[PDB]
Amino acid sequence: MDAVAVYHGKISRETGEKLLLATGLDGSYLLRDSESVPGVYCLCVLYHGYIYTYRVSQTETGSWSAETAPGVHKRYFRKIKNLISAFQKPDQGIVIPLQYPVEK
Amino acid sequence: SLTIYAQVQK
Repeated sequence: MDAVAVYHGKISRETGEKLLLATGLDGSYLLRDSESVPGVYCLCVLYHGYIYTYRVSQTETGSWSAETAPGVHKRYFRKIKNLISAFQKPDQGIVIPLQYPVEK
Repeated sequence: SLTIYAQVQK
Protein backbone atom coordinates (compact mmCIF):
# COMPACT_ATOMS: atom_id res chain seq x y z
CA MET A 1 0.00 0.00 0.00
CA ASP A 2 2.67 2.38 -1.24
CA ALA A 3 -0.03 4.86 -2.33
CA VAL A 4 -0.36 5.80 1.31
CA ALA A 5 2.14 8.65 1.56
CA VAL A 6 2.37 8.32 5.30
CA TYR A 7 3.14 4.56 5.07
CA HIS A 8 6.78 3.71 5.77
CA GLY A 9 7.14 0.05 4.86
CA LYS A 10 10.77 -0.43 5.72
CA ILE A 11 11.10 1.20 9.09
CA SER A 12 11.34 -0.21 12.56
CA ARG A 13 9.43 0.98 15.63
CA GLU A 14 12.53 2.86 16.86
CA THR A 15 12.92 4.53 13.46
CA GLY A 16 9.23 5.42 13.62
CA GLU A 17 9.73 7.09 17.03
CA LYS A 18 12.76 9.09 15.87
CA LEU A 19 10.99 10.41 12.77
CA LEU A 20 8.01 11.58 14.79
CA LEU A 21 10.07 13.01 17.60
CA ALA A 22 12.11 14.92 15.03
CA THR A 23 9.03 16.96 14.15
CA GLY A 24 8.78 18.35 17.67
CA LEU A 25 5.11 18.65 16.85
CA ASP A 26 2.23 16.94 18.70
CA GLY A 27 -0.19 15.32 16.31
CA SER A 28 2.45 14.30 13.76
CA TYR A 29 1.76 10.75 12.57
CA LEU A 30 2.81 7.89 10.31
CA LEU A 31 1.95 4.33 9.45
CA ARG A 32 4.45 1.46 9.68
CA ASP A 33 4.49 -2.32 9.83
CA SER A 34 4.10 -3.90 13.25
CA GLU A 35 7.33 -5.44 14.52
CA SER A 36 5.38 -7.74 16.86
CA VAL A 37 2.43 -8.96 14.79
CA PRO A 38 3.31 -10.04 11.24
CA GLY A 39 0.91 -8.70 8.68
CA VAL A 40 -0.46 -5.99 10.99
CA TYR A 41 0.26 -2.23 10.74
CA CYS A 42 0.78 0.51 13.31
CA LEU A 43 -0.67 4.01 13.21
CA CYS A 44 1.70 6.17 15.29
CA VAL A 45 1.00 9.66 16.63
CA LEU A 46 3.14 11.92 18.78
CA TYR A 47 1.79 13.32 22.06
CA HIS A 48 3.94 14.98 24.77
CA GLY A 49 7.09 13.00 23.97
CA TYR A 50 5.44 9.57 23.57
CA ILE A 51 4.25 7.68 20.47
CA TYR A 52 0.67 6.45 20.84
CA THR A 53 0.38 3.48 18.54
CA TYR A 54 -2.81 1.84 17.23
CA ARG A 55 -2.57 -1.55 15.54
CA VAL A 56 -4.40 -1.57 12.23
CA SER A 57 -5.52 -4.76 10.49
CA GLN A 58 -7.11 -5.74 7.16
CA THR A 59 -10.10 -8.06 7.03
CA GLU A 60 -10.34 -11.33 5.08
CA THR A 61 -12.81 -9.39 2.89
CA GLY A 62 -10.56 -6.33 2.44
CA SER A 63 -11.65 -3.65 4.93
CA TRP A 64 -9.58 -1.93 7.65
CA SER A 65 -9.95 -1.36 11.40
CA ALA A 66 -7.93 -0.12 14.37
CA GLU A 67 -7.55 -1.99 17.68
CA THR A 68 -10.51 -0.94 19.77
CA ALA A 69 -11.17 -0.95 23.47
CA PRO A 70 -13.42 -3.49 25.17
CA GLY A 71 -17.07 -2.49 25.15
CA VAL A 72 -16.66 -0.03 22.21
CA HIS A 73 -18.17 -0.50 18.78
CA LYS A 74 -15.35 -1.27 16.30
CA ARG A 75 -15.44 0.75 13.04
CA TYR A 76 -14.41 -0.75 9.67
CA PHE A 77 -13.29 1.21 6.61
CA ARG A 78 -13.08 0.12 2.94
CA LYS A 79 -9.98 2.18 2.22
CA ILE A 80 -7.06 2.79 4.62
CA LYS A 81 -7.19 6.42 3.56
CA ASN A 82 -10.75 6.47 4.89
CA LEU A 83 -9.67 5.13 8.30
CA ILE A 84 -6.94 7.75 8.31
CA SER A 85 -9.37 10.51 7.39
CA ALA A 86 -11.70 9.52 10.19
CA PHE A 87 -9.01 9.76 12.87
CA GLN A 88 -7.96 13.22 11.67
CA LYS A 89 -11.29 14.53 13.12
CA PRO A 90 -11.67 15.60 16.76
CA ASP A 91 -12.98 13.24 19.48
CA GLN A 92 -12.77 9.87 17.73
CA GLY A 93 -11.24 7.96 20.69
CA ILE A 94 -7.49 8.36 20.09
CA VAL A 95 -5.13 10.43 22.31
CA ILE A 96 -5.00 13.44 19.97
CA PRO A 97 -6.21 13.71 16.33
CA LEU A 98 -3.94 12.85 13.41
CA GLN A 99 -2.77 16.29 12.32
CA TYR A 100 0.58 16.47 10.57
CA PRO A 101 1.34 13.59 8.16
CA VAL A 102 5.02 12.54 8.16
CA GLU A 103 5.25 11.39 4.58
CA LYS A 104 7.67 9.26 2.57
CA SER B 1 9.90 2.82 26.15
CA LEU B 2 8.47 5.77 24.20
CA THR B 3 5.90 3.66 22.31
CA ILE B 4 2.52 3.14 24.00
CA TYR B 5 0.06 0.70 22.37
CA ALA B 6 -3.35 2.34 22.84
CA GLN B 7 -6.86 1.35 21.67
CA VAL B 8 -9.64 3.34 20.02
CA GLN B 9 -11.85 4.43 22.97
CA LYS B 10 -15.04 5.53 21.10
